[PDB]
Amino acid sequence: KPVSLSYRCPCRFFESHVARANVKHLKILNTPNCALQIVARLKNNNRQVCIDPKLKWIQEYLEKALN
Repeated sequence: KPVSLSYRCPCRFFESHVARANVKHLKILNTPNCALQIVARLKNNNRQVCIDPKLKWIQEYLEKALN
């Protein structure tokens, strides 16, 4: 419908600087054309952002959340 932005990955920019502290909630988007893009919602900013999978606090979360 558009051109190359819809079914593809929904995340574009990742806020690795984020930290579980200022993070309000966590969410994920199950896409086929892409992988599991973990989304989120920051507090200090009060907005939704894509968190990095290699984060220090998310590495523990993804560890228990995955397995």
